[PDB]
Amino acid sequence: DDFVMIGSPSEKTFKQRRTFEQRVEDVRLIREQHPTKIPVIIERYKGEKQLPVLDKTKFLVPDHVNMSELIKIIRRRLQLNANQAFFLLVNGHSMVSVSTPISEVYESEKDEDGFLYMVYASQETF
Repeated sequence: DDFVMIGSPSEKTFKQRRTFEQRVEDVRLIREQHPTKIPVIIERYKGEKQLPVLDKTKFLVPDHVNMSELIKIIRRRLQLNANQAFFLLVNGHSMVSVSTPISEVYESEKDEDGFLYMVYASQETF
């Protein structure tokens, strides 16, 4: 007689929402108009327990920007505590020791579909 835990429907991902073709078609299209901006997908880990949702999912990041400038920008967008724990993984990698600009990461690390995919969470292991 205290608190009941409503189960998420499912916490539905971007690919879950968009089709593989719509995606290659957003990617191509958007990088037609924005050839300096990297098309990126940023999501909250499915088990995430501390950090809120980001308000959007898709982002363009100017290709000169380095990864570590990206983290700062996410903590700001999320309005985070300076003392709150926040990691950002890409193909299983914490991006916090990372020097290169997004463009360098984007060609090497991008999905089949075109987007660069990254996940954030208050931990680095799962």
